[PDB]
Amino acid sequence: TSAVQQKLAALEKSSGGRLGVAAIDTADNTQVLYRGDERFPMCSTSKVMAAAAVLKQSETQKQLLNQPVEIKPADLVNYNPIAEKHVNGTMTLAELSAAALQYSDNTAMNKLIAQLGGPGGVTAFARAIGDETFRLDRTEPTLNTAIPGDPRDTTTPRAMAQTLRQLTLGHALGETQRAQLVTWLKGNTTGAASIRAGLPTSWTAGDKTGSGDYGTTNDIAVIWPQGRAPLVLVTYFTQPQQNAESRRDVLASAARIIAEG
Ligand SMILES: [K+]
Ligand SMILES: [K+]
Ligand SMILES: [K+]
Repeated sequence: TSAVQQKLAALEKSSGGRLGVAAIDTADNTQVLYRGDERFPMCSTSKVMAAAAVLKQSETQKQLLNQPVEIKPADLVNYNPIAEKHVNGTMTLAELSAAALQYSDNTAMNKLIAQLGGPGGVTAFARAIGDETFRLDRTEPTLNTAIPGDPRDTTTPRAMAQTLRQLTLGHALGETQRAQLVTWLKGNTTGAASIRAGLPTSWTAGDKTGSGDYGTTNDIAVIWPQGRAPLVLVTYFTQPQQNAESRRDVLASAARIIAEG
């Protein structure tokens, strides 16, 4: 066990839950893993794969992001901070991608899934970029059940870290699309208490959070330190009690341990 792994194991022990971490240092492609091959519920971190899949489509469909999409009453689910502002109006796929990514809007996610022809369309994009691990099975809000041992709507930290790297730094997308995704992640509003809270303040980051039942608390990020090659960090966390509170502090502390090690 490495010194970082010992600190992560100690953090996990202190927490009562199950922690998964994958970090990639793009300098020497060094990676640090903790439970890196275990499945975790993705919850809203799956919105990155759905938005990226739509971005991939827009590479050949040049007008796709400006395409208006109707928001109807029946579309509303459990958490719709942006979509509920536009009921009986429209939102563009760009606006829906932004809402999904920067506000974790679940109605917006469902519109991306529908654009892609169902959850199978999101999973197919994962496979098309070499991710054999990601699986999206359900729409919002049922994808957040986060039931212990259920493989539905899960991935591993190792897989999501590699995917996130390919999407935001490594040309799985076109350049206009990659920059748009980087811009979206940087502008996230839901991440201040998660990975970002554990990083040196001179570092810049983009991220996508997730949360669900079993106190599931997740964050995935791409990170730019100054005069150092960028990093990719995934932190997944879930707990034994179905009704457990969120533990964003665990993700912040994991990021601190990675940043230092
Ligand atoms: K978010
Ligand atoms: K959400
Ligand atoms: K909460």
